Amino acid sequence: TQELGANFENFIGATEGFSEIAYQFTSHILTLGYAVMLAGLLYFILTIKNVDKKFQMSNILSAVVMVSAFLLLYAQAQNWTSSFTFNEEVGRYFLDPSGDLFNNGYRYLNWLIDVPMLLFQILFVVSLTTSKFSSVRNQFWFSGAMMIITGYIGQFYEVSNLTAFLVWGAISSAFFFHILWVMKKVINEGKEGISPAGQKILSNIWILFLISWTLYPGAYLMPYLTGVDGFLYSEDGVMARQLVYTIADVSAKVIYGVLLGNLAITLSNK
Ligand SMILES: *C/C=C(C)/C=C/C=C(C)/C=C/C1=C(C)CCCC1(C)C
Ligand code: NA
Repeated sequence: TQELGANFENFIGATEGFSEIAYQFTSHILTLGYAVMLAGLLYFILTIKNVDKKFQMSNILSAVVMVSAFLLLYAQAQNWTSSFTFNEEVGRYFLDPSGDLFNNGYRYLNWLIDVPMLLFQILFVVSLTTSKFSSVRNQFWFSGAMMIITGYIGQFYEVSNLTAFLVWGAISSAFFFHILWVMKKVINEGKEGISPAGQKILSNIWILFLISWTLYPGAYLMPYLTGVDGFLYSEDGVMARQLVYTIADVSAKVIYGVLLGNLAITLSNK
């Protein structure tokens, strides 16, 4: 009974350990993660004036998302490098008992904060038609919260009880699907009576949103996408997971933000 190695990162780090390659790669990707968020922060601050007053709440929410993301992805970065330490004897990086162990808490918290704000911010750029601001807002915020919370629970049982890991994953996925359903409704109403240039950008937003957000359940499941014998159940699934999460974060926060800025600007022409 391995006791030291909560989550799969730890488990691997206690038993098999991490190649130089895996350790350093994961380090660097996480660093890139928070690097980009800091660049994002400056971008959204610096360009706030490029959109009409009435859209600026979207730029604001982007900046604030960037602040949270910088701070917590930085935390996550340092958490990674501190949780694992080199052993000359075996020539790999192993879970360090004198460190704090790898904690998903940082990222998941980032999600809890950022998800409501990301979902909200589009509603300051598009107009609804038949739907009510408050209804969409409440739907987003609730489902957003539930999705992240259920997932956070699930994540605990990842080593100890896969069956629960997945059932919580599934529950979370149900909330995810509702968010997709609502966001699609929003984008369609947002398209009504704007210029075709604006409808084009909204189309791209939908696709970015759909893809980027779907990366998350991917990275969650990543280590088990090959069986318990198979190839991803390894420091490789760890590498993959942290790569996909990072890609997702950048796309769903920074790029999403950029596109909305671009949408606002076209609405700022007709
Ligand atoms: C900026 C961060 C964002 C937009 C995070 C989004 C996170 C999710 C959409 C997570 C979704 C999950 C599932 C749908 C199933 C597995 C558990 C989660 C939380 C990873
Ligand atoms: Na170390």
